Amino acid sequence: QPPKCDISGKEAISALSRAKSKHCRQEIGETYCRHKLGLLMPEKVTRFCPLEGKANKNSVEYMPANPVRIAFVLVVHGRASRQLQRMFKAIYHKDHFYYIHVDKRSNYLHRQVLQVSRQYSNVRVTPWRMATIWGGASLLSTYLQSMRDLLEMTDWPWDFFINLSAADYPIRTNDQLVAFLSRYRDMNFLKSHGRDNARFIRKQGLDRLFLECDAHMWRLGDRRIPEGIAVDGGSDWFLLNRRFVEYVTFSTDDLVTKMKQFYSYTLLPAESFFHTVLENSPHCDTMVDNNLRITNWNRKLGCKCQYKHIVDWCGCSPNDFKPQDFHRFQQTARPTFFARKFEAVVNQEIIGQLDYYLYGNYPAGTPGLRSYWENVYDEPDGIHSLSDVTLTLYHSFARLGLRRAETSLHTDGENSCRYYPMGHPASVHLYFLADRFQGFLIKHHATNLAVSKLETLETWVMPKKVFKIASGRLQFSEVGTDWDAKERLFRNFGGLLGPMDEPVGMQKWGKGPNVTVTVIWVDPVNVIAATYDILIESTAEFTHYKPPLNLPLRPGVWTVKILHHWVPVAETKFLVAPLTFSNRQPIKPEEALKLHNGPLRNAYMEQSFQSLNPVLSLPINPAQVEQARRNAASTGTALEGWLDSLVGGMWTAMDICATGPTACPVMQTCSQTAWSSFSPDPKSELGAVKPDGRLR
Amino acid sequence: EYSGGGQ
Ligand code: NA
Repeated sequence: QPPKCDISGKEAISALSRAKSKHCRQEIGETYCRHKLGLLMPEKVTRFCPLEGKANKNSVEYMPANPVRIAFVLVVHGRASRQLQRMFKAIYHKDHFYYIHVDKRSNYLHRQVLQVSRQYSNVRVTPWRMATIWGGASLLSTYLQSMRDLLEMTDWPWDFFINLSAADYPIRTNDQLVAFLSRYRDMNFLKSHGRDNARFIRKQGLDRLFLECDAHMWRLGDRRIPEGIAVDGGSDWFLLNRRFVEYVTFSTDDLVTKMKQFYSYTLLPAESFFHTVLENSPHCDTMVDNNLRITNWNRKLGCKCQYKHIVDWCGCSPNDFKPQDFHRFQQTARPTFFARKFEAVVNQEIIGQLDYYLYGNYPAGTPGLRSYWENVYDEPDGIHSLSDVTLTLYHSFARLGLRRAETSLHTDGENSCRYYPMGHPASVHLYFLADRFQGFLIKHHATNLAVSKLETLETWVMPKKVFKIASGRLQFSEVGTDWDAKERLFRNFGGLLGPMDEPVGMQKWGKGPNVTVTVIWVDPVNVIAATYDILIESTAEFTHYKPPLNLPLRPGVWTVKILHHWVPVAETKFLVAPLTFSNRQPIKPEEALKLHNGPLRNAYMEQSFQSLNPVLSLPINPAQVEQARRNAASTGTALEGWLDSLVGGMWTAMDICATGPTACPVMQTCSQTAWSSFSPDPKSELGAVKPDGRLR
Repeated sequence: EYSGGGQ
C-alpha cells in the first residue's frame, strides 16, 4: 500500500523502517504527506492578549469565608498502589473532587483505584484510559479530555484544576492550600523556563514534528513555529482556574483551535501548550510564573537519555527525594504546596518524615510505619504477563516456603504441615523494612496432605547475603539487570535471572584517590567468562558494565571477583536459574537441553581466559562439568530438584503464614504477623471520612 | 524547568 506522496525525509523513512505495525506505518505516511502539502500545521496564529509581552504577576494562615473546591486530576501508572493511597489520604478533603486516570497498561493499579472510587462519592475514575508514555502527545489529550469531563460534571462545582502523579506529595496542609488559592482564585499558576527561548524551543524539539503511535513518539521532520504568537513553556505541573479551563475547552477562536492542532503532533505537549495558550489569550494577565511545586531536578543524574527507546528524542526526569532533602520543604522563599518525585521503593523515610511533619505522628503501637509492600504480580493479570524466568522462580519460592512449613513441625507421627503445591502463584509482593529490601512475599495455594484440604498461604523469602570483602574504597558490589542510572539501583530488585539474561555488574565506591581494579566473571563450573580493568576516578561513586556474554549462560551460581593487582578485594555471587517453563508451559527435553547447556559457541567471549584459572585457583573439575551436562538434559521432577537446590542455596524461606484456617499447628495467621501483605498497614488504609472532612 | 534535552 504505497504512500499518498513520495516520502523522502530521512526521519520519516527511519520511522517507517522501525515501526512495528501496518496501522502505524499508514499513519506515519499520512502525517508526513499532509505536512509536506502544508495542510497539517498552522502557519500563523492570532494573538488576543493586549499586553506587549508577558504578565508575571505577584498569608496562608487566615480562614476564608468562601473556600475554593479543588478538582484533583491524578494521572497515575505503575505498581505503587499503597503509596498512592498514602498520598491520597494526605490530600483528601470531603469538599474537593478527585478524578483518577490510570494508564491503560496498569491494570493492577486500576483495580486498586476502583476500590477507592467505590468508597467515596467525590472520587471518580476516568472510564477512558490512555497509554501515557513519557513525552507522549497523549498526555495533553488526557488533560484536555479530563477538563471537558470535569466541566460537564455539574454536580462538582470546582474552582481549580490541579494535576498530580503517584510520585507527587503535598508539602503543605490542605488548609493552607485552600487559604492560598482562595485569595488568588482568578490566577493561573504555570512555571516558565525563564531562560533563552530559542534554546528552549530547540531542546524541547518544538520545531520538530512528532507522531504518537504504537506507544512510541516518532520524529517525522521539521516544522515552522507559527507566526504572530509567543511560544513559551516549562513545567507540565500547574494549577489552572475554572475560567481558564473553560476557555481552553470550549473556545473556537483562532488561538485555541490552531494550538490544539499544533500540539497533537508535539513532544512533551503539556510542557508548553498551556503556557502558549495562556500567554496569547485574553487571560494572559492572570498568569503567575510559579507552579507552586518543588521539582527535584538533578541534571547530572536525571539526563541519561533513558527514554531513547520510547521517544525519538533525549529527555530528563526529576530525581527521587531523600532524607537529606527534608529542609527544602521548609523554604519560605516562594509559595509551594507540592513536590516530586517520591518513590517508596527508593526511599520511604523522607515520605514518612514529610507526612508526620504535616499531619502529626501516628499513635504509639501503630504497625507497619517503617514497612512498604508493593504488588509486582496479581493473579487477574495472568501468568502470560509474567516471564518464564519470574514464573519459574516464584514457583520455586513457594515450594521453598512449603518445605519450611514441613520442617518446622517436630512431631513423632503424621506431619500436619506437609503440603502439595497447587496451580500458580496468586500474588507476589516486594517487601521493604526501614528502606532495606527484605525479599518477596508469595501468596500461593497448596493442599494440606494430612487433612487433604486446600489452604491459602503466604511465604516470605529473603536473599542470602553474598557480598564478601577481603583484606580500600569499595563499599558494595552487585550483579543485576535493569540498572536505573538516575536512582543508581537495579529495578529487578530480587536479582532474578535466567539463562538468556544479560547481567550487569555494579560497584559502589567511597571517596579516595583514583584507583584501578580488575573484575572477573566466573561461571558455575569455574569457567572464566570475562576479565577487564576499570578506572575508579577519585569522584566516582558508582560504576557498572554489561560484559558481552554469549547466550545462554550456564545455569547455577556465578561468582564475580574484584582484584587489585591480583590481591583479592571482594566478591559477590548471583544465580542464573534454569527454567521450568517455556511459554508458561512445562519445559520439554529438547528446549531444556538447548537452554541449560551453556552458550552456543564453545565459550562466552571471543577471547579466552583459560590462562587465569590456575592463577586465581579456579580449577575445572571434570566431574562437575559432567554433572552439569547431565543437569542440562533434565526435565520434570529432576529439573525441579536442581532448581530448588540452587534457589535454597541463595534464598531463605524466612516464614510462612496461612491467610485463613489451617491444620498446621505452628502456622501463624497472616494478618497477625508483622511482615505479611495481609498484616495491618494503617498509613495506607482508607476509612470513614472524619467530622473535619479528612481521612488523615 | 523543562524535560527535553535535545536530539
Ligand atoms: Na465514587
